[PDB]
Amino acid sequence: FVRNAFTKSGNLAWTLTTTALLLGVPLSLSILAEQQLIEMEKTFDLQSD
Amino acid sequence: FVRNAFTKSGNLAWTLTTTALLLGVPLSLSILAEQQLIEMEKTFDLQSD
Amino acid sequence: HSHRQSLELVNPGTVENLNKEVSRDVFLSQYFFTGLRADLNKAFSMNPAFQTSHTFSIGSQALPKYAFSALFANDNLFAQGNIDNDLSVSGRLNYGWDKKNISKVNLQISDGQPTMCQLEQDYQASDFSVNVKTLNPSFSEKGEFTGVAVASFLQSVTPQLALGLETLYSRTDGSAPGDAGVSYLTRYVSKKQDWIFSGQLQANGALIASLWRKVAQNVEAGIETTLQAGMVIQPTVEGSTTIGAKYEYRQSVYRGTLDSNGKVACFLERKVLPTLSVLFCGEIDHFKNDTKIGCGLQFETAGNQELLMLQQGLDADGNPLQ
Amino acid sequence: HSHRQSLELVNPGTVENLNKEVSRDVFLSQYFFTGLRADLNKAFSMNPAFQTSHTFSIGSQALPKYAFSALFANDNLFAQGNIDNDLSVSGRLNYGWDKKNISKVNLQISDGQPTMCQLEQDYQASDFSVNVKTLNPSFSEKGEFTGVAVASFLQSVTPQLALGLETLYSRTDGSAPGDAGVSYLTRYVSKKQDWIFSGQLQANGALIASLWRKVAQNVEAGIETTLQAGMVQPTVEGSTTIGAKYEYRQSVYRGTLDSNGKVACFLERKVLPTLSVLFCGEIDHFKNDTKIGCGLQFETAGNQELLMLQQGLDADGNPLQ
Amino acid sequence: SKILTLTHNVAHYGWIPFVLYLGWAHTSNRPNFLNLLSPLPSV
Amino acid sequence: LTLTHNVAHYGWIPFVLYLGWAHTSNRPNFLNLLSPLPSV
Amino acid sequence: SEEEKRAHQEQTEKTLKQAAYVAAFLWVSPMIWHLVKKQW
Amino acid sequence: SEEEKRAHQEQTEKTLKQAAYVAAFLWVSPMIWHLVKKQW
Amino acid sequence: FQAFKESPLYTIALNGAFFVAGVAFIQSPLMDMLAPQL
Amino acid sequence: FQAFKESPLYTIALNGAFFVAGVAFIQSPLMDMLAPQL
Ligand SMILES: CCCCCCCCCCC
Ligand SMILES: CCCCCCCCCCC
Ligand SMILES: CCCCCCCCCCC
Repeated sequence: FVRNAFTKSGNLAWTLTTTALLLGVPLSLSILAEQQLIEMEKTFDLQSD
Repeated sequence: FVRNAFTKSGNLAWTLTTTALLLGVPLSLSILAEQQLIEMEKTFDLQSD
Repeated sequence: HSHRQSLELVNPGTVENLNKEVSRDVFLSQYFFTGLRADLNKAFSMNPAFQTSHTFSIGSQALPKYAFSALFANDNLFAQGNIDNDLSVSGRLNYGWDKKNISKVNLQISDGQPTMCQLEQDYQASDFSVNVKTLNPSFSEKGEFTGVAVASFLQSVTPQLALGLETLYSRTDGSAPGDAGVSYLTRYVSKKQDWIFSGQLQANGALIASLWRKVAQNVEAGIETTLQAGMVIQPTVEGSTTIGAKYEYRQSVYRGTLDSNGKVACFLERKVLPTLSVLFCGEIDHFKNDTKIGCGLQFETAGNQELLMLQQGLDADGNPLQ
Repeated sequence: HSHRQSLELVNPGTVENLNKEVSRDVFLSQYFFTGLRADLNKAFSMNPAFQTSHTFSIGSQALPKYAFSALFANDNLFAQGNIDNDLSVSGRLNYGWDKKNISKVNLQISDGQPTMCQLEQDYQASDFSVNVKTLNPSFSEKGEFTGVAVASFLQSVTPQLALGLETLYSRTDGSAPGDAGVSYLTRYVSKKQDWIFSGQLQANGALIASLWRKVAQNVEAGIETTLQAGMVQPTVEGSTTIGAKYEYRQSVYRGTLDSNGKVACFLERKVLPTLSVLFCGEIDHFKNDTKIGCGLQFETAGNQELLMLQQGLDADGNPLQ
Repeated sequence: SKILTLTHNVAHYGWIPFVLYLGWAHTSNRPNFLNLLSPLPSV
Repeated sequence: LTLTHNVAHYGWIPFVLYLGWAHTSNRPNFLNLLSPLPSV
Repeated sequence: SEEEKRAHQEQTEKTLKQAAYVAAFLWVSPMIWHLVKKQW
Repeated sequence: SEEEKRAHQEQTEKTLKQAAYVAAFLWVSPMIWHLVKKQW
Repeated sequence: FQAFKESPLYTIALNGAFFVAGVAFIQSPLMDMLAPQL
Repeated sequence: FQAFKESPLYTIALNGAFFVAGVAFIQSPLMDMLAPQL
C-alpha cells in the first residue's frame, strides 16, 4: 500500500511538472522579450538626452 | 491531357513552395539573429569611443 | 412610453457576441491547429480595403491543402470569395442599408454535394437588437417551408443588465411536422466595465455560464462551465469546466488553458518582424496520454509603395510617425 | 621496419568515426525527434566532470516517458548510470590503461527480458587502429562460443589515404555453425583538409559512399549514397541524401533533402545562456504526411563558482577574454 | 436570361474574378493580372 | 551476497552518485544532489 | 398516424406564440422595473 | 546432416584466415607503395 | 457514498463547485498577484 | 524503354547519377554562393 502511494505520488509529480513546463515556458519567453524591448527603449532615451 | 498537364504543374508548384518555406524560414531567422548581434556589438564598439 | 429617454438605456450587443470576450478572446478554440501551416496575404488598398491571400497546410483534418481568397470592403459593402484545391467555391455578401440594418448572404458550392445557403437580416435599435436568419431554405410543392429558421431578441432592462430569448424552428424532411425550441439569455456588465457575466439556457438541455475579468491592462482571465442533460430511459448529465488567461504585449500574444477533463493547452504568437510572425500551439491530454503540436507562420505584404512604407513604419521618405 | 619514421604517417582515426562528419555532424538522424521533450541538466564539477540529468517526453516511441541519469569522468575513467520509468537500468564503464588503450563495458538490465552485455577493447597505434568487440557473449558447457564477435583494422598507407577491413562472426543458436562476413573500408582526406571521402563495401552486399566539404568557416555540406542488395530474383534498394549545416554564435541549423521525397530541418536557438529551444519538422512528399517536434534544454549548476561562470560574470572579476 | 440558362453549372467560377475586378477598379496603382495573383511584394 | 543477485543492479547509480559526491569541494546533501533546481 | 400530427403542430404553434408573448413582455419590462423601483 | 555442416565450418574458417592474410598485407602495404613510387 | 458518485448530481455538484471556486479565485487579489508589473 | 525502368539497373544508374551530380555541385563555386558573408 505504501508502494502504491509512492506510485501515485510519482505519477502526480510528472503531470504537475509537465503542465508547469508547457504553460510557463512560452509565457517566460514573452516576458523576456518585453523586458529586452523596455531596456532598449531606455538606452534610446539615454542617447536622446 | 491538357488538364492532366496542368494538374501536375500545380502539384509541382505546391511541392516546391512548401519545400522552400520549410527549409528557408528557420535559416532566415538564424541569419536575422546573427545580423542583430553584429549590429549590437558594433553599436557597443561605437559607444566605447 | 415617454420616459424611455429618461431611463437612458444603451444598446446591448448581438446574441452572437454574448460571450465573445471569453469564447473568442481568452480561450484558444478559434486559434488552435495541428500540423504545419503557412498563410501569405497581400494588401492593395486600405480605405476600400482590398486584399488577397494564399494558404498552405499539411497534417490537419480541418484545413484544406491549398486555398485562395480575395475580399473587398467599403463602408456599406463586403464581398469575399474563396476556392480550395478540390474546387469548392464559397461566397459572402453583406450590404448595410444603414449602420443599424445589414443583410447577409452566404453561399457554398461544391461538386457532388448539394448547395448550402444561408440568409440573415440584422437590426440594432436604440435599446434592443433583433436578428432573424434562415439556414438552407427550400419550399415544397404545396408551399411549405423546409430547413431551419432562427429568430432572436435582446433587450436592455437596466443600464447594466440585458435579458433575451431565441426561438428555433426546424422542419427537415417536409413530410413531418416541424420542431420548436426556446432559449433564454442573460448578460450583466459591471459599472466599471471590468467584469462581464453571461448565461444561456438552451433548447437542447444545455446550460452555459461564463465570467470575464480584465485583471491588468495586459492580462485578461475567464472561466466557462457547460452542463448538458440527456438520456441513455435514464437521466444523463455531462459537465465541463474550463479556465484560461491571455497575456498580450507589443510583440507577442499568449493564451493558456486548463480543463476539467485533464487537458492543458497553450498558444503563442511571436512577431519576429513587422511583416512576419511565428505561431506555436501545443496540447497535453493527461487522461489519454497524447499530444498535439502545430507550428506555422504569417506573412503580410503590400501592393504599392505607400502601403509598403507604411507597414514597414518608415512612412514618407524614411520619416516615421512624429 | 626501418623507414616508416621517414615515411611519416599519422593515425587514421577509428572505424566508428569513418564517416562521422557526414553522418553525425551534417545530417540530422541523431537529432530528430517527435512530440514534446524537456532535458534538465545540472553540473557539479568541471575537471572531474560530475553531472545529473532529468528527461521528460510525450508523443514519441523512441524516448521513454521519464529517465534519470548521472555520469562521472576523470582523465582515465568514465562511469554512467541511467534508470527509466518501468525500472530499466543501463550502465557504462570505460577505463583507459594508457592514452591509446581503452577497455569498455556496457550492460543493460530490464525486468522480464534477458540481460544484454557488450565488451570492447580499442587500441590506437602510431599509424593503425585495432578494435575488437563482442556483443552478447555466451559459452556452452561443451565450450562453444555463442554470440557476435567483430574485429576491425584500419591502416594509413599514405599521409592522406587509409585502407582497412572489418570481420564479423555470428553464431546465434549454438547448434548450427556460424557464418562470417568481411567488409572493406576507405577514407581519403584532402591535403588542405577541406574535403573527405569515405567508402564501404559491406558484408550484406551494401555500398555506402560519402563526401564532406567545409564551404566556409560556418557552413558545411555533405552527400551520402546507399545501395542495398536483396533477393525478393535480385532486387536493389537505394537512397541518396544531401544536406548542409549552418553554425552561428547562438543558433545551429541543419537541413536535409532526400531522393525518396522527404525534406527535413532541425533548428536549435539559444534564447539564453542556460536555455535552448529546439524545432524539427519533416514533410514526406511521396506519402503526404508530416512529423513535428518541439523541446527545450536547461543547464544549471550546483555551486556558486560554476553558476557564476556559466552566467558569464566570474564573481567580482570581469568576464575579460 | 439566355446566358444564365445556358451556363448554370459553371457560373459560380465567375464570382472571384468579380471580387478581383471590384478591388482592381478602385486602386490608384491599378496593377496587372500576375501582380493581383502573386504573393510577392510586386509594387 | 550471492542470493541478492536479482536486486543488486539498483546500486549502480548510487555508486556513481557517491563517486561524484566524494570529489566535490562543496559536498551537497542527498536532496540537493537529486534536485534539478539551481540550489547552491 | 395523421391524428398525431395535429397534436404536434398545435404544440409547436403554441410554443411559437408563447415565445412571441414573452418577447413582448421583455420589451415592456424596463418601465415596470422603473415603476417598482420608484414606488419602493 | 553432420557432413553438411563440415563444409560450412571449413568455409567460415577459410574466410577468417583470408581476412587475417589481407590484414597482414595491408600492414606491409606502405613500404611497398613507397618502393614502387621511388622506382617509378 | 459511492452510490452518490454514480449519480448525475455528482457531476453537477463537482462542476458547480469548480465554477464557484474559479470565480472566487478570479475575483480574489491572487489573480492580481499573477500579473507582473514589468 | 519501359522495360528498363522496372529493371534493377535503373536504381543503380539513377543513384549513381544523383551522387555524381551532387558531388559536382558541392565542389563547384555554386556552393560558395550559398554561404552568406556575415
Ligand atoms: C577486461 C574486461 C573488460 C574489457 C573487455 C576485454 C575483452 C575484449 C573484448 C572481447 C575479446
Ligand atoms: C550501494 C553502494 C553505495 C556506496 C557504498 C560504498 C561506500 C564506501 C565507503 C568507504 C569507507
Ligand atoms: C457565487 C459567485 C461567487 C461569489 C464570490 C464572488 C467574489 C467575491 C470576492 C472574493 C474575494
